[PDB]
Amino acid sequence: GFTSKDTYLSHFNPRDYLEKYYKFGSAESQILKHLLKNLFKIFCLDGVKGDLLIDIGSGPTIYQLLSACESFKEIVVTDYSDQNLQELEKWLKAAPAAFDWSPVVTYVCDLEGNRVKGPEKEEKLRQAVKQVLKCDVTQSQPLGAVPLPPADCVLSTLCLDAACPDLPTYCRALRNLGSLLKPGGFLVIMDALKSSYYMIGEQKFSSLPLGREAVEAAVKEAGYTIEWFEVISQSYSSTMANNEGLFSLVARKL
Ligand SMILES: Nc1ncnc2c1ncn2[C@@H]1O[C@H](CSCC[C@H](N)C(=O)O)[C@@H](O)[C@H]1O
Ligand SMILES: COc1ccnc(C)c1C
Repeated sequence: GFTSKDTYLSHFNPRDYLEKYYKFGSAESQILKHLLKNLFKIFCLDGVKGDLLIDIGSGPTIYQLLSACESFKEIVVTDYSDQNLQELEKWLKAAPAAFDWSPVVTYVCDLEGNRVKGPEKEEKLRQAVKQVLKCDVTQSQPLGAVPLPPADCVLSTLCLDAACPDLPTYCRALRNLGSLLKPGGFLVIMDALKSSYYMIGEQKFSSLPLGREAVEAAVKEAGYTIEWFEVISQSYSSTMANNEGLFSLVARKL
């Protein structure tokens, strides 16, 4: 009764996803602002830094990397959908058909103290991303045959509830992400709470409807220790998703 993974290869329209959720002209923009403030706190204020960050289930978005590129020498972006990776690559290569992230980039520049302007921030992110890879969080080796050094941080925004059909798969996906992380490395997860679907126009996608207690229990079961955990009450618009807020957490792998 859950969206098959192959649906993401064919029916997840990357440009329509960006238009619906990330235009930043709403509930969607309020959630985006909150995610950006937390990402800034984690990568710029807290000590989350290193040589390598792997972003899991990036989709076609780059908002979740704008503060991270200040703290990591390399960022690897990954997703199950090759269409999503191609949309990412249009932005990375600064193609005229790429999505316009400038209002979001400006917002992050403002949060960070106006030390830099938009073009410098975007160039820093483009220089940080060297690999754009296929991933499947449900597999013991999420990156398949591709080898990577153990990462200093694994980040995943709005991916795991969409990717995992049940709670045992969710806990296994957290272990599988841990196989990419060095001992003591950081796990940063942000996702919807209690959502059983989300929409991209008329296309429905399933989501696993977890509450905060089940998320925390799955992270401890998967072998991490949690440093902080935040719940926000703001939910998406009713035409988009049936969540009851969102969570953000930072944990370390044992
Ligand atoms: N098994 C799986 N492994 C990895 N990614 C998966 C997956 N199943 C779905 N996904 C990806 O999960 C993403 C959900 S949308 C989230 C996109 C982006 N990180 C954001 O913050 O908006 C999609 O890009 C989809 O392709
Ligand atoms: C589970 O809900 C989601 C999953 C992925 N992306 C978005 C934008 C939503 C609302």
